[PDB]
Amino acid sequence: PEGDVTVILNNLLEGYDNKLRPDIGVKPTLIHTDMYVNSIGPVNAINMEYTIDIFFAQTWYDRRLKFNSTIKVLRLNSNMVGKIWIPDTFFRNSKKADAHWITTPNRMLRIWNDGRVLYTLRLTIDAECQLQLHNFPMDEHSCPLEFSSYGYPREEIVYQWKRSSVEVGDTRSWRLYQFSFVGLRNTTEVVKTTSGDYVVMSVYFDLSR
Amino acid sequence: NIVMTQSPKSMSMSVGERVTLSCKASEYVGTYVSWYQQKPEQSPKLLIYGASNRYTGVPDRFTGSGSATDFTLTIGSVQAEDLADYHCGQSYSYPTFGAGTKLELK
Amino acid sequence: NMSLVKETVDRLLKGYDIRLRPDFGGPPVAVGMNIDIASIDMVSEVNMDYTLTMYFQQAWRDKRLSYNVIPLNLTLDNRVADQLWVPDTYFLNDKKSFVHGVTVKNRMIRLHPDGTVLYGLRITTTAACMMDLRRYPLDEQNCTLEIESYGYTTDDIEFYWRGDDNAVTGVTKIELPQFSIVDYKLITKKVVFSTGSYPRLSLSFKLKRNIGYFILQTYMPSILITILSWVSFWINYDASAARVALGITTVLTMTTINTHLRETLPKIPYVKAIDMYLMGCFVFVFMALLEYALVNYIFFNAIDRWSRIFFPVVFSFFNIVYWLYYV
Amino acid sequence: GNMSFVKETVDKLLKGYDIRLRPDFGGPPVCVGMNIDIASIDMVSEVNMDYTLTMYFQQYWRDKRLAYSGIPLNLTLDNRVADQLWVPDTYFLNDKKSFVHGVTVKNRMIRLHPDGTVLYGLRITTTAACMMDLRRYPLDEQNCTLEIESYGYTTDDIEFYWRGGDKAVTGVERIELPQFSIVEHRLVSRNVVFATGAYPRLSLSFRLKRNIGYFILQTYMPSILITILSWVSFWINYDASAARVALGITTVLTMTTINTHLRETLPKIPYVKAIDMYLMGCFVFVFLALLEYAFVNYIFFGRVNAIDRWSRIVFPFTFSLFNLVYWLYYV
Amino acid sequence: NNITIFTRILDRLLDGYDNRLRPGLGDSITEVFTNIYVTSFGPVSDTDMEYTIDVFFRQKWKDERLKFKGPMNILRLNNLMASKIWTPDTFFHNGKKSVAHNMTMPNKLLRIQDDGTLLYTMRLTVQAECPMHLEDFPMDAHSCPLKFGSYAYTTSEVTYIWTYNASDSVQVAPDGSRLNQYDLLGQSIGKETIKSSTGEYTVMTAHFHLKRKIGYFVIQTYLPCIMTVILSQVSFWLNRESVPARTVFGVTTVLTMTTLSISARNSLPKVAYATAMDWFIAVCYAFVFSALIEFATVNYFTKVSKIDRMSRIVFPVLFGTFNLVYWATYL
Amino acid sequence: DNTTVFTRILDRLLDGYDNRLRPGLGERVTEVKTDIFVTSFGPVSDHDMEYTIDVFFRQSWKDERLKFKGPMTVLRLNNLMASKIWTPDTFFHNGKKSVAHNMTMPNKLLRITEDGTLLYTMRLTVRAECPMHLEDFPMDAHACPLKFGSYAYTRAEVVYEWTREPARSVVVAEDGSRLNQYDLLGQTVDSGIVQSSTGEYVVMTTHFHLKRKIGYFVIQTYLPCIMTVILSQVSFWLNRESVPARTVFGVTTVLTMTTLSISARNSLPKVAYATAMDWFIAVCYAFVFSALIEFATVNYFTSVSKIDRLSRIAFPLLFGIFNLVYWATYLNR
Amino acid sequence: VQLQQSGAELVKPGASVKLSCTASGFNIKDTYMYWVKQRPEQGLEWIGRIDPANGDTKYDPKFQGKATITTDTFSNTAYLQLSSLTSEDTAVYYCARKGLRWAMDYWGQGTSVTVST
Ligand SMILES: *[C@@H]1O[C@H](CO)[C@@H](O[C@@H]2O[C@H](CO)[C@@H](O[C@@H]3O[C@H](CO[C@H]4O[C@H](CO)[C@@H](O)[C@H](O[C@H]5O[C@H](CO)[C@@H](O)[C@H](O)[C@@H]5O)[C@@H]4O)[C@@H](O)[C@H](O[C@H]4O[C@H](CO)[C@@H](O)[C@H](O)[C@@H]4O)[C@@H]3O)[C@H](O)[C@H]2NC(C)=O)[C@H](O)[C@H]1NC(C)=O
Ligand SMILES: CCCCCCCC(=O)OC[C@H](COP(=O)(O)O[C@@H]1[C@H](O)[C@H](O)[C@@H](OP(=O)(O)O)[C@H](OP(=O)(O)O)[C@H]1O)OC(=O)CCCCCCC
Ligand SMILES: CCCCCCCC(=O)OC[C@H](COP(=O)(O)O[C@@H]1[C@H](O)[C@H](O)[C@@H](OP(=O)(O)O)[C@H](OP(=O)(O)O)[C@H]1O)OC(=O)CCCCCCC
Ligand SMILES: *[C@@H]1O[C@H](CO)[C@@H](O[C@@H]2O[C@H](CO)[C@@H](O[C@@H]3O[C@H](CO)[C@@H](O)[C@H](O)[C@@H]3O)[C@H](O)[C@H]2NC(C)=O)[C@H](O)[C@H]1NC(C)=O
Ligand SMILES: *[C@@H]1O[C@H](CO)[C@@H](O[C@@H]2O[C@H](CO)[C@@H](O[C@@H]3O[C@H](CO)[C@@H](O)[C@H](O)[C@@H]3O)[C@H](O)[C@H]2NC(C)=O)[C@H](O)[C@H]1NC(C)=O
Ligand SMILES: *[C@@H]1O[C@H](CO)[C@@H](O[C@@H]2O[C@H](CO)[C@@H](O)[C@H](O)[C@H]2NC(C)=O)[C@H](O)[C@H]1NC(C)=O
Ligand SMILES: *[C@@H]1O[C@H](CO)[C@@H](O)[C@H](O)[C@H]1NC(C)=O
Repeated sequence: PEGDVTVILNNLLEGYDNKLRPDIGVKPTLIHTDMYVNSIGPVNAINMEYTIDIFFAQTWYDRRLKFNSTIKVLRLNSNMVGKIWIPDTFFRNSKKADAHWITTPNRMLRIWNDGRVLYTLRLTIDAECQLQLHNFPMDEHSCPLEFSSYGYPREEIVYQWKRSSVEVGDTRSWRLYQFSFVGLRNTTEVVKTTSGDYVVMSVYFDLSR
Repeated sequence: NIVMTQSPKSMSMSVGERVTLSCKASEYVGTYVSWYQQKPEQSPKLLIYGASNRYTGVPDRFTGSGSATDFTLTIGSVQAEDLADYHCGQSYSYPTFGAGTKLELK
Repeated sequence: NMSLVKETVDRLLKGYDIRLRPDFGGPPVAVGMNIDIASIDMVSEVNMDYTLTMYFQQAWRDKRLSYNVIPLNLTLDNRVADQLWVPDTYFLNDKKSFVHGVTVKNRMIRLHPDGTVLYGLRITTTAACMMDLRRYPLDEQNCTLEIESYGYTTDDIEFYWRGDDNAVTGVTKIELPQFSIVDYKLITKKVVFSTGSYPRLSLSFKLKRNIGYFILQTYMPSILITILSWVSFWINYDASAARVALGITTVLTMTTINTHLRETLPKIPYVKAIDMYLMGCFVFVFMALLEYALVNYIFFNAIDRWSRIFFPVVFSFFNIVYWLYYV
Repeated sequence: GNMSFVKETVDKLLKGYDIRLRPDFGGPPVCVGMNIDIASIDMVSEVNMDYTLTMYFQQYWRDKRLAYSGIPLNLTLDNRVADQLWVPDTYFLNDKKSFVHGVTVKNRMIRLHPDGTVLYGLRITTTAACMMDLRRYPLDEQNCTLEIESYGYTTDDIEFYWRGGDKAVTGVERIELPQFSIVEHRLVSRNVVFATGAYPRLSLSFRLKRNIGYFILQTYMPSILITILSWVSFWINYDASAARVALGITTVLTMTTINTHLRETLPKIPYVKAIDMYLMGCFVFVFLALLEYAFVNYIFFGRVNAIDRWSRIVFPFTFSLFNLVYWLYYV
Repeated sequence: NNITIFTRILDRLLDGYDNRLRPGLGDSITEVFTNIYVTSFGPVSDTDMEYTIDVFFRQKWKDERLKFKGPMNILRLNNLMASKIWTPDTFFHNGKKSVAHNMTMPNKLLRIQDDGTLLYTMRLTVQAECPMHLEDFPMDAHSCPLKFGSYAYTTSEVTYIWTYNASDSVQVAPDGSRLNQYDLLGQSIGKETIKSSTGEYTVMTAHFHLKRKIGYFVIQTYLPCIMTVILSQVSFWLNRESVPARTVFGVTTVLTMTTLSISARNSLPKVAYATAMDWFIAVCYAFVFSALIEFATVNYFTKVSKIDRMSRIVFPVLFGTFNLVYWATYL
Repeated sequence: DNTTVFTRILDRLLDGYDNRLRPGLGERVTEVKTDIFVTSFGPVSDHDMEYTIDVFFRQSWKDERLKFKGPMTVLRLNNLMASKIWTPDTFFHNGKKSVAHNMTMPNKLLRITEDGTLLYTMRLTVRAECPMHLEDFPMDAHACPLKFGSYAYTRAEVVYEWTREPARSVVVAEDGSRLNQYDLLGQTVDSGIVQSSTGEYVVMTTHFHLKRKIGYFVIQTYLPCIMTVILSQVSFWLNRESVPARTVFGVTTVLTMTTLSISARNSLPKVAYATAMDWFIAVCYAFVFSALIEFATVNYFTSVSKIDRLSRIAFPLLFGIFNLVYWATYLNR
Repeated sequence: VQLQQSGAELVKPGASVKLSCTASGFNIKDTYMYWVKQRPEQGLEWIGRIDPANGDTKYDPKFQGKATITTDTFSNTAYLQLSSLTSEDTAVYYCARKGLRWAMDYWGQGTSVTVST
């Protein structure tokens, strides 16, 4: 550890309130989002659901985690995630989802010297996909995946895509039996609910039987 | 037991062209196939640890390709300091070696 | 600038007692409900329940959480719920329910400068709903979700829908594959147990079953097999192998259809409205096979020509009686 | 007065208690006695090859750090002090999915004896994996084990023994499985050797013969009548061609739809079972009956009473010969 | 102001409090007063020998350490104070999987009184066992029990007591009844002592009396079996010389009785005995099977059979006398 | 006071210990030496492209902050010490839902050797993902993989290695053979580098070679389809005048051919391409139609017929020629 | 880093020989010790391996009963032991250690045995 990395982390966590987002009353927190799909699982036609396995990666800026040292990147394990602020990204059309936990909870936390924080975790989402049964079984679908922050409205957290919003894997060992992966399209919108205006990021997956 | 065959036994080429070594195992060795050179009346050293993974200090002209059975060592340009026979080993089991492949310069 | 916000939150939680409700020993707190339906998934008749995914949201006023320097609607993290007082609201007919926890626990706390807290959850619940299947599949159900406080009586907490009829939204966009939401009502009442009187809010949906799936999968084959039983009258009496093979097939197909329909239903002891049709069609099918046994007993054309006119009259009269009592 | 005297003693037992160290850490191994009170085997399935067992798993060791001399009675503490005491890391090797019951509290017992004896018990519902040999299904018997082993402590650190000898396991003489019946139970103490050392192991094994009276009412009696039903065709005259073929075919089709319906609730084992030997045996007898009529219909109409009389005698005699061989070899 | 008064009261009570000791551990015996409010009696699953019950389980005991002197009389507190004090470890002896609900907060209740009385009340979903004997199936009338008691504390430490009279202590909600096959007749409670391996335990019990409604099994099992027997008796009224027509009667009624025999023994436990349902289909099959043997004797004696004319009288009144005996023995 | 010696050692090791940092953070690479003991290879679910496996996932690395001098060399410590020290975040690349067992205590151990060498084994069940190629069903072989590696540490931070020789680094227990349909032949291991956007990670790959046993599908599909074709071909041995009798052979054989066609196609997943069992069924589905249109030929032309006298010999012959060439091209691959 | 072996020796056939390989710059308890037979104008031939943590030793099947290795942690040296050597075993003996991917990265200078008169 050399001692200098230990005193860097002790200085970053003293006087730190993880209940407050960075720039609480100054400017909205800009969060860049990345995704790498491992394998799209079975598309359950009887339940109108599909399973997706992703490497969900988020990037933002925290001014309280700035340090001046010769060490540029603090590449840490999952035990720092619960100590610092993490955005409350929830998937709006997810029926059931869970992260993976053994041998250690699959999380990554890298902090740069200018305050840039990269947070990555492995997730498995049983999302909700609409399926038209007209012209079945000669049909095309657009299975979506919508996520947003649960608590923070548009004036608190603004999401944004990265250089490669969605990267697909081999697409040859995937579990698309009847359907085939045609393409993807990232998009964004602002939804208006009873608790405020929320920025929603959406990924559509084109599936053709 | 695992046997390694290096083909051919010897070759004679000049300075600055392409040579392709060959090493084929009896059964599956995954990646742990090591390439060793032997300068005459000195000690062996390491060229490629694993398959297609260059060691520290050896030049970039040495390269290899890995598979399940067949393994090749390739030098893009033979130089004047490569006066050594090359031994192909394995490490997926208890280690065994081939007979080596000598070379000479004009 | 941020340290003013940080020390205001630290001033609030210092000296806070989670074990005591706001205005403890005095007036009760008023808690407003703002349920927002996202989906209704599986109205299963076998287990007599429905799966509901909502955006359950509460709003009360706590005078200890009152800040005055910062003119902002503070939104804290979802992990401050372990240090703040929240109501103990439960659902009475809950079979099994969970709060979604990806990527963090789906939970929102928004502190307002007058002390208002706007606690809210994303809850997927499986509410039990007792079903009356005596008019199946032309039936019309009524599934209720009943929100109640557990530990706090009427003189410690009181519930109300916030916004009256606009408290529950998103129910018009709910699409069910075999039902259709007609009406929804919001009722504020008080139930009395042996430990006291507790406030209760009930959100309930009116469901109408779509006939169109059940009219082509069950009803249309069931009336078709009776028409195949009517072809045996046009066959001559001496062709004994043709009329028996037609008459056995129409009995056994109606026999198997009755056993191919009730395995996806609960084992109810009463007679549903689709079972009275299948038993009634079984009578008309069996009376056609009994008609030939009368014909064979007489000989070994006046009886056979009478059954070609009587059967289209009474069976069509049977469908007039059937599709006027259940609809 | 007396409760405050217990309060200061229980505090004294837990000041400086190192939970990371087993009793007699630098010395001899600790002895952990065991006994099991089996409540009931919830279910036994051949598809998933497992059985669900509910037990009262109790352990019995002696910790010298938890000795007290003031209280003259056994202290039964609340079940949450078991997270502040050393307990052995006993695991079940053939476990698949197990849980301690948590209604109304976590169902575990703790009891400190005045000689330091720690009586720790749990109410465990476990789903142990039991590999089954279905070569004689449904006249088979099975041997289902529950392999109890310590994980982290070797035989130089811990010792296992059944407490009470052969009276350690109680309650197996009262359980009522619907399909099987418990013949015998045995208790084995072993010392297995792994790559990281030698670990003690206790094994509880059951012998489960199958009550077949369900299978006569379900499979064997329906199968042993399409064989009687196929012999009605010998009484039917030869010129009634549509009667004898339809009697022959619907006996063949009933034989093969019994076989497909029976083998849909069993795992895809590659060997042949005893019930498949009977059903393929009955299929041959039905297929030979339809080949008997086709041999009759080829001799008369393609080129009779002697063949029809002989097959009416040999076929009920030969099928009873098959039933005598089958029911004396598998029983 | 007023909140800081009750903060000092709750801090004084918990100061010097040990939750590892029952009240009156070395001085007396803890008495737990118990009620049950069955909100909805869930469906009795016949195949697994179990039932579901949702309760409002109330426990009430006296703790001398929790006596305050303030401006209140009861302290209707939340769920956090329930884990900081002593609560009895009540578990269900015949439960299999019980869920203590915690949406959106833990569904527990706590009401400390002025004299030291506590009222702890949870919401449970006990999936308790029920021993079934389906020898009068489906006219059986079970009495599914619910046994609960302490886990670690014996009868010299904790004794359970029903609060009110033994009649009105387990109360069932009027609207709540999820029973569809059965219907609730009444409840009877008791109090017995079970001497287990670790000592005697005061075990509270409550039996719910049930009775099966026959009307489901009439429509799907009894009436199809009766009607195919009447369908099989049509063959006596046909011509003798009509060979393939009466054969179609023979081979389809036998096939559909075997198909009904497989389908009736579905979603039922694999019992080792013969139920009264199986004593009906076997007799109804014997009426169908002897009718085809009757036709085989008709076709063997061809060239109106007098055995045909007697079978139009003997066979319908033999089935009628059997239905008189069977529906008077079991009804 | 005899256990106060070991109490003072463990309080000294964790004093100043930072468990959020890998050992040798600024000096070297944390080599983690691993091996797997498979207690039982669980059943392969071919419907979900997955297999279960129960492992004793052993790992071993070196930490120079955990050096101690005491009366004993090795410290067979309790399980809760492992959460107070640095442990590698080894995850499975193709895992789907894998459970670390918790009954009764957590099933992990931790042994600390006096020079700082650590051993940390876990008992897991892994529901890994096995992508299989079902063209040769049921006479097919599969190599179900199990890929594991670090999550947050690149190949310049944590590298993996096998403890013993790679031939002797994955051991399968003899009693653990929970496969009922397949047949485990052997295991082969490998190591390599994967490329991600965050960096380059060391992946550790092992393959479990399985061969499917066809003894179930012979007595379920292959023998009832063979007996149906013979049941269709006995219809040529009847007479021309038995028009209702021969159409019972014609209709019921092709009606039971199309039920097996379905009753058999539900075993394997919704596959786009056609398996090798579907080639046997479809040819057998052609022989029953070839028998049915043979009867319609002789019924239209209705002495004995030359059609039935030729189809009594050719139909058992051309079915035997296909049956000889189908198995020989598939059992010997 | 630096691997050292002792100098060459002359031995009679049928006698016993002792040969050492001293390691410097790294301890032996974590990395394996590999010893290999190099005949003149011929390829290499591994003879045995050493796990000094537990003293485990596994030999080549050809050289079973021919070679023996003891290893001293304090002396930082491993020892050969050839009991029944003949005149055919005239070769040079090399020292090696386990490398990054089970390779042999560091090698000793090699000691040649000579069995003659
Ligand atoms: C009602 O009661 C239930 C208990 O039946 C409560 O469930 C408990 O929730 C807490 C809060 O999240 C859990 O603690 C965390 O657990 C994770 C590991 O969870 C994994 O294992 C679970 C047990 O097998 C499994 O059920 C999980 O799967 C889903 O379940 C939960 C509950 O819905 C859901 O939140 C998950 O996301 C999954 O969808 C999952 O596979 C553990 O890793 C956490 O540790 C982190 O945090 C701690 C500090 O918080 C930190 O110290 C660690 O280093 C690490 O960073 C954390 O402990 C708890 O495990 C759940 N218990 C059970 C039995 O599941 C539920 O919350 C209650 N509802 C209320 C009060 O409203
Ligand atoms: C379940 C039934 C099992 C029956 C088992 C077998 C029972 C058994 O052996 O019956 C024999 C006989 C059959 O009578 P059935 O009418 O079927 O047969 C007649 C009989 O063969 C006469 O002898 C013939 O007269 P003949 O030779 O030409 O002069 C006559 O020829 P024809 O008239 O066509 O010219 C035949 O039809 O029945 C009885 O005697 C009454 C029994 C009442 C039994 C009542 C029912 C139990
Ligand atoms: C799947 C096959 C589809 C075949 C489709 C094509 C079928 C096709 O073309 O059939 C015609 C003929 C039918 O012969 P088959 O013997 O079946 O019919 C005879 C034929 O009709 C004679 O003409 C009749 O004599 P007649 O003159 O009326 O007095 C005779 O009656 P009788 O003598 O009893 O009084 C009939 O029995 O068959 C061939 O020539 C062999 C073709 C072999 C084809 C190759 C076979 C492998
Ligand atoms: C589904 O079933 C529930 C259960 O009965 C029905 O709820 C009932 O609704 C009526 C109409 O609102 C209630 O009557 C009203 O009661 C209030 C009590 O404060 C009274 O002030 C009004 O004047 C009126 O009488 C009735 O109380 C209520 N019953 C219960 C038990 O809550 C519901 O209408 C059914 N249908 C739908 C579509 O939900
Ligand atoms: C179920 O199968 C297991 C084996 O798969 C049976 O366990 C075996 O039981 C016998 C009888 O006790 C053991 O034999 C004994 O071994 C000791 C070893 O020292 C010996 O001293 C005794 O004289 C006796 O021979 C045997 O070791 C044991 N095998 C094991 C545990 O692998 C078990 O009995 C079967 N179940 C039933 C109900 O029989
Ligand atoms: C903070 O939140 C409160 C909600 O409790 C906002 O107050 C009301 O917000 C609604 C919706 O925007 C308006 O229609 C009302 O006029 C608001 N006032 C009242 C008295 O109801 C409040 O505006 C928010 N503060 C902000 C966004 O700065
Ligand atoms: C989607 O991603 C591409 C490149 O990855 C980018 O050019 C495009 O702007 C994105 N679409 C958005 C942000 O709507």
